[PDB]
Amino acid sequence: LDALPRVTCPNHPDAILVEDYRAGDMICPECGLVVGDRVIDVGSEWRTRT
Amino acid sequence: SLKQRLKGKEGRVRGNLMGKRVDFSARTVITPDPNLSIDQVGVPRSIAANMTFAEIVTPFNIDRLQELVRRGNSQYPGAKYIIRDNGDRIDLRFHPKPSDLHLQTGYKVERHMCDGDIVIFNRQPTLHKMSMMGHRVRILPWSTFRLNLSVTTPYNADFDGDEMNLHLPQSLETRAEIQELAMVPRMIVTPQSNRPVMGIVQDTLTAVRKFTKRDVFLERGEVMNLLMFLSTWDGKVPQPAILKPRPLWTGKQIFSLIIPGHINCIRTHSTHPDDEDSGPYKHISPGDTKVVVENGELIMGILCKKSLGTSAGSLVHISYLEMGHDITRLFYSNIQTVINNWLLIEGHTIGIGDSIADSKTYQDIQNTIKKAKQDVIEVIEKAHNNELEPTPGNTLRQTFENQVNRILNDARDKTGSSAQKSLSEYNNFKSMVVSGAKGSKINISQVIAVVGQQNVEGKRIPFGFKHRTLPHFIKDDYGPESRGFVENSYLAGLTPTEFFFHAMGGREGLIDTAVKTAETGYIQRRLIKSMESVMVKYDATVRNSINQVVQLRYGEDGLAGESVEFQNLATLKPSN
Amino acid sequence: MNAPPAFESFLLFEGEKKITINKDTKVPNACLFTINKEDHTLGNIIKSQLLKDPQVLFAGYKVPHPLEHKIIIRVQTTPDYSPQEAFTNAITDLISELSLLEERFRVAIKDKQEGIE
Amino acid sequence: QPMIYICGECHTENEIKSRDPIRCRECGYRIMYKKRTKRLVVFDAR
Amino acid sequence: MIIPVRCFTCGKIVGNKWEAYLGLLQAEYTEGDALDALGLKRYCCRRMLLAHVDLIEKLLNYAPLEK
Amino acid sequence: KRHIDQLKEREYNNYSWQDLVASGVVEYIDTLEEETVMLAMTPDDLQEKEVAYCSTYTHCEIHPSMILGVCASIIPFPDHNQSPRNTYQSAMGKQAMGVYITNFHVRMDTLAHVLYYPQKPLVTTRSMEYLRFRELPAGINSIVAIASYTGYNQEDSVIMNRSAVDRGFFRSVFYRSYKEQESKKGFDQEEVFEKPTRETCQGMRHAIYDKLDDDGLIAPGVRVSGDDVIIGKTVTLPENEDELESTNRRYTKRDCSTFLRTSETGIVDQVMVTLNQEGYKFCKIRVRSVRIPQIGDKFASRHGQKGTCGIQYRQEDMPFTCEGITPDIIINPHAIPSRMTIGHLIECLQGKVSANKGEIGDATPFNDAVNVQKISNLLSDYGYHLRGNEVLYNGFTGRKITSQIFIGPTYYQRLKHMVDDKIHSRARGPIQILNRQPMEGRSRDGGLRFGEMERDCQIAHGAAQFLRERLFEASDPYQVHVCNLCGIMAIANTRTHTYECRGCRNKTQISLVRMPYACKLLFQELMSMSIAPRMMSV
Amino acid sequence: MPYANQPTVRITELTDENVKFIIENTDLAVANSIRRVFIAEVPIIAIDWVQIDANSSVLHDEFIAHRLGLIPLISDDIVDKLQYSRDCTCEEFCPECSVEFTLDVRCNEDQTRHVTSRDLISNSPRVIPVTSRNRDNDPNDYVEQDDILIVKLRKGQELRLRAYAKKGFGKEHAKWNPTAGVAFEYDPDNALRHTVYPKPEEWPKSEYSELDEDESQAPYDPNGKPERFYYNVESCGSLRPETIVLSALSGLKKKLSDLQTQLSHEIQSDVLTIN
Amino acid sequence: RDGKLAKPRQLHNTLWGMVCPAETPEGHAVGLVKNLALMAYISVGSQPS
Amino acid sequence: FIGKIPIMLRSTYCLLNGLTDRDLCELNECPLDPGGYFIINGSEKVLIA
Ligand SMILES: [Mg+2]
Ligand SMILES: [Mg+2]
Ligand SMILES: [Zn+2]
Ligand SMILES: [Zn+2]
Ligand SMILES: [Zn+2]
Ligand SMILES: [Zn+2]
Ligand SMILES: [Zn+2]
Repeated sequence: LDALPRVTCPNHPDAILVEDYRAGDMICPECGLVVGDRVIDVGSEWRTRT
Repeated sequence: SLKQRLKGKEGRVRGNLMGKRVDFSARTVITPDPNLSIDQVGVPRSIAANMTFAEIVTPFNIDRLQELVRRGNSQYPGAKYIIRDNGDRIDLRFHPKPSDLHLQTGYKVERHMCDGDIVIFNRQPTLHKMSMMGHRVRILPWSTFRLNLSVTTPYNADFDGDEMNLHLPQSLETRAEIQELAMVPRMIVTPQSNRPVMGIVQDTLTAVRKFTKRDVFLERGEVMNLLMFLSTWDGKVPQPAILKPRPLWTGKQIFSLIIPGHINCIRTHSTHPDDEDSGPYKHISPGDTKVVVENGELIMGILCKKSLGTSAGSLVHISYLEMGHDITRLFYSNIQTVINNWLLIEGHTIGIGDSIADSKTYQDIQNTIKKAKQDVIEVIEKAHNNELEPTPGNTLRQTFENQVNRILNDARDKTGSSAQKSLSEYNNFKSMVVSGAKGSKINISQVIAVVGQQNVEGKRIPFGFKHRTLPHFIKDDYGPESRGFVENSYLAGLTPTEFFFHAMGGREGLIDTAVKTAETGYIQRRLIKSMESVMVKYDATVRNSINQVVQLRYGEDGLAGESVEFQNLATLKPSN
Repeated sequence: MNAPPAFESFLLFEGEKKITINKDTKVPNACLFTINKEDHTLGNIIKSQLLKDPQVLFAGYKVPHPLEHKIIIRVQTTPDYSPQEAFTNAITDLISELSLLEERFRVAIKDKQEGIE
Repeated sequence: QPMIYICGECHTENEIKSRDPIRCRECGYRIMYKKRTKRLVVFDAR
Repeated sequence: MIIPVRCFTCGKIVGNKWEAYLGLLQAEYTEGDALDALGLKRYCCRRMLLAHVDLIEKLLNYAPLEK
Repeated sequence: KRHIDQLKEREYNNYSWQDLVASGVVEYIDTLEEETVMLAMTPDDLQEKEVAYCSTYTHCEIHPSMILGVCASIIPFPDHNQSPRNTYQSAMGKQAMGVYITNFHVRMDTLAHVLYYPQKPLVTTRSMEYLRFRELPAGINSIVAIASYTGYNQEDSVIMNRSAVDRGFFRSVFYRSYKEQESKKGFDQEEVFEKPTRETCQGMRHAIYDKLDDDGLIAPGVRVSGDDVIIGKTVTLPENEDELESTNRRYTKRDCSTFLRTSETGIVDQVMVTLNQEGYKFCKIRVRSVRIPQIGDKFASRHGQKGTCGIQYRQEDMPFTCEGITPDIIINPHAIPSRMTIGHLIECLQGKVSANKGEIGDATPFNDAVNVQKISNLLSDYGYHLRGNEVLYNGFTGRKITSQIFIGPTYYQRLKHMVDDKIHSRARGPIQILNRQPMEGRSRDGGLRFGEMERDCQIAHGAAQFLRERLFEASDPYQVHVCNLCGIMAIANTRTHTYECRGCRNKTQISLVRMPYACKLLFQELMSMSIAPRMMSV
Repeated sequence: MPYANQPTVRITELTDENVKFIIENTDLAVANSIRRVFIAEVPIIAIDWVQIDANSSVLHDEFIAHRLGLIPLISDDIVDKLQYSRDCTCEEFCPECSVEFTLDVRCNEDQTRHVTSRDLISNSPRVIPVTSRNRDNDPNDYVEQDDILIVKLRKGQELRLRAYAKKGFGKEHAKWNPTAGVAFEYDPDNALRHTVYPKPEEWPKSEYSELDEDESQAPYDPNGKPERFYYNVESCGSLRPETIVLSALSGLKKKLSDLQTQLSHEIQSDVLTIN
Repeated sequence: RDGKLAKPRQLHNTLWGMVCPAETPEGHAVGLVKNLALMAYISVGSQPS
Repeated sequence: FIGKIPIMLRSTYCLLNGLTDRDLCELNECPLDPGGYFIINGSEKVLIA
């Protein structure tokens, strides 16, 4: 479970994991399964004496 | 500060548990829709495009469910995501073969929100149990919520720019839970004051008054037109009310068609017309004015609100009891549809003509004021002579201020009563006042005749300008204008001085309103935090969170307050 | 916009049909027809055209909603006379009257190439 | 892309693909304007 | 501002009758005669023109209408 | 009266107000002086001796309207209207959308709303000229008919003509100006305006820089939407700590390119670049958007009767006059008498006759004009019902309506209340893992608030399970393992194998509980205070 | 059907800008609906595609584009001949379903220049363009027949744009409506008593009231029926009003015939049989 | 601020011609917020010496 | 040199105060924009009485 960084699936090792800021979702297109987890989006968090 | 972080001051308690954000919710401005059934709510397509439901796949609808998956996010009747039994979820927007994608029974599919779905709707601020109700959605154009007028009534919503909030449950228990409880039809009667909460109002109430008129006659063509408007109908055309010289139907006949056919509500016409009794008994020439319906058939009587609802003796309460919420809701939606359509064709307006009264009476009214003006002077001079007699237990000033007040009240009332007489029944304003809508005689006085005395805490305008109100007045002036009396009408206009006194009182209403608005939220909180500790038990005894008994049984009977009703025992009859 | 385009008021989708025909399940020789992307404007003359027919036991129509573009018509006629014929008769009579109205209009306008005086 | 905005006060295009400090010939002012887009743009008359 | 063609209440054109009106005003200090000459027999149309106002000329007053 | 002629002389030559002050025929007066002076209401009546209860008057008002403020001065005959409505108008007047100056083009404020075809008030107060209101109007005098219609105008709303919307009814432009600055981010670290490619930079989540120019800025006139990158810039961070090959074209080029919030759609209006006192290079861009009247949007009368557009209909559907005149607006009659706003009728009655007269009427509350009968008599002269009421034909059946209708022109306000900016919803999205609460709001696509009182109602509702769904499932869901030996939440949990409760030597008697995650945090917070709370079903 | 109205027709008055006539022997529902037909139903050509190549004038393109809509294009060339662009299966547009327009102006003159419909030209085959001294080689112009002043230009301002006029009708948008307010009257004496008219002296007399002219404050007949509808059509200029009426009358008939065909199709598609 | 409770807002009569009575926000700041009269003016201060 | 003082618009020291409307439009200034409030960091600022 150390193999995260951005690419893995139970059926295949993920090749791409797009970040959909709009819905705040993580999508893996080539099979079809949210890798789960949206950590609160870095694109939402891209506006942020002696 | 570690204690502070917890402490409540935006802490774990108040700043998190007592108030947080949730999903599957929407809020917009509100718009009216009398055409909507009482359970309907109008819903924006974008919201419907935004809102979804995750349904678990069953073999009975799996093929359709698969079509939603196949339809996908690219249209409203499709689905955004599917959640597999093992827990895996799929984005169909980026799925390479959304239509070809496999699926089976037991999987969950996140499909778009559809019509006919039950949601929970709320006012904000929330003040009572009817303030949150389960509703049926209606998907519509433009980002507006459309609602039935009568649903505004428990909500007290205003389309001036109010927003209200809606929540969509995602569990079938809760869908049942909302359906069996949160749904509006059960909310009709309040247990707080064993009365109905629904109320047909304004345009609808006015046209109903208009519709009860004796001069109401219909044509066969329009009867068919009216019949189609019906949300439900027997399919059997009724017999004409008139056959000769020409076949005709009455509005009372047709209103009675709307009425369910084996229930009656009796007498409470509750209108000014007739004679505070005694007179209408003269001789039972007992019809028209007084209300009476038999076997779902209206015999006579112009309708009112006390008949129409939110009061004791109302038709609405008894229909709820006999016909139940479900039949009563369909009757109510139906009547509103019909009355609206009749109103639409009948029409209603208002103009300066409605402000017109008789010149001579209007001439008499001013002269009535002139005598009262003269009457004040008689009172002023006697006091200045110190020949005026002080009222027992009061000072001479208290008597004087009281005495001038009776005169300013008697005259205004007299001149008002002249205006009540001076207006035709033809008038929209009298029509609006009589129907039980937003008006009254005092309004007529204010618009046509006289606004009356302005006061500070009930007292005449104080001498803030050094024993005076204004430098336009003489010193030691005691005229009613010098103390805020608005003699003119809204039609007559106001003097510069009267307008100012009028502006001042408007502040008193407004300031009190703002202060009252903040405080009620606070007082309630004090109230709720106390009363939250108690609930009813299965042994009928009323108990608290530590199971101790409050009462032997709730309300000393254990019965529902809604099932209670106003009755005369009459056993306290005078003569034994 | 969170609202449909204007042509959608009258234009039908490829899965839609202009009118739908249903028999009444309540009274004999009656039917209820649903017309899509249409208003009372059509509805009212046809009701009137059917009302003009004495063989009609019942005729009526309504939109399901004014915002919505659809109407439903319930009609009942004598048991020997089908409601379909009444609608068919009413439209054919009405179209015929319109053609003559146009022709008289043509006669009326044509009747002053210069002036009436 | 020949575009680059135009100075505001001299009212003249500088016109180059440069990381220059928003300077401008003759007109020392920094106020810059960018040319209209070179793209197909449909307008309705509604 | 920039006289909209067609009176919102009816549809009566006036895409050039503003300046003509202004011409009519310079020619005749009778709005009634001006309003009538324009042909705006309807007061909805009259309200359109009567309550119109054109500040653009002040906008034109600026020199920096070059970039 | 000769002094007036001097005031007239001032238009060409000179005769200053100060000279009028120097003339000493008028003086400037404080409240302390007012206590002693005998003030007069009017020159005319008070000079009369026949009924001179007093004649010791010392000074007189220029005009009673001088008490009035900027807002009150706008509405005619406020005294024929209920007093608070004017305060509501005074507030709501401020709430109205409109023009504000002349050079809008040079102006690039964050937000603006301007009307295509504003109109000076058909009925005006003379002072509004000094307010330059006719120069800068903020509404139009629309012709309205007062009728309930279908009830879609009930309670603070109105039905409006969609076909009129087609002609350009109250349509407006909305301008938003965006500004963006470049600046250092450390001794070496800094933002860098550019058009980075997806492989030559990271932090791009998914958005593309197609709209951009090589400078990193979008071109003027470009069509925009609520997702794409509006300004392109990226900041490399460590410059050396990356070292050795984890090179990539993205390197350390962290994205900081500005994009549009997930809501707005439109076209690029203007782009301006310059520098400030800080010295840093910065740019300002104006984005144009168009505001059209829609159902539910907030509007208002000049008489403080606000309302939203309840719906919009085509002109054909609308009921019409003998000419076939459809009103611009359909207001509910009943809303006026409850508020007692007779003045609202006077705008209409004065406006009707003025329109027919082809001449403007003054809106001063105080006159001798006898506006009631004389206007009514005059309304009869143009060939109309003297009270203003008129019969109209049905919009659908064409039949004449049973009641007669009061119809005429009225100054109306478009209020600053974009309903589409007021709407907000979510079903799932970004959260706040620190508390597992939903995002702050719409500008971050957050969830909607839940208040103490909705909870209070929900208890009164008795539907505990819906609250449970709402408090737990619809906000904060969690699973916890506890040791059977102790209610203390202690596990290492090989989330694929073992669980264990260290300190209790638990190897198998692990148990799972469902609580909120934010609640577990509170509990951990108690433990940090050396408290050991525990919990069991027994 | 055994009996129908004879739709009596009488034309009172006609011009290129208006037509006044009286229709008799007909239903009120027919009169209103045909009236509703006069506005919405009539097909017309209007601009749907606009490209602005250059604009150094003060106004923003979308203001002009909305205005381009507001332009009253005459429809006197059988605009119905053009196929709908949607149905014309052409790449977005073609001369068989579109007209093309182009405008280019530059103010080199120091004084304020005015821009007019004339600056806009129909690049597509000369189907009758905007009404600006094109119909009127007639010594009867209003004052100039410059119908619409597009905008004004102080020295230095320029405007370059392109336009596509396309087929449409009033129901689609009011810009496609070839008619202003439509005048209508029946039964001025109010013998039908559709409304009270309390104190009829408070009601001035209508021009049609003048017929039976009467000083009896409003004669009455309970058996009466709506008859002798008085019409006055007010064309917006886009077409001659009577010709608008014929196109309206033709369209409504066509609208009905298609429903009958569909009605046949409803019974064809159904299992029902009739003969 | 200083001096609170049992003081409130309503109106003073001398305000006549000094402030518009209608010109106030409908918020809680109502009456608490005032507005200059059409022709009111303010003393700038001088030396009586 | 002691400081840079922020000045009220239309001040005596606001040299535009003498310029005509035509001058002001020449400056691209609004003739019906009397000011009377400071501009701080490009933002408009008004003192409340
Ligand atoms: Mg409210
Ligand atoms: Mg309300
Ligand atoms: Zn995958
Ligand atoms: Zn330069
Ligand atoms: Zn007009
Ligand atoms: Zn343990
Ligand atoms: Zn084509």
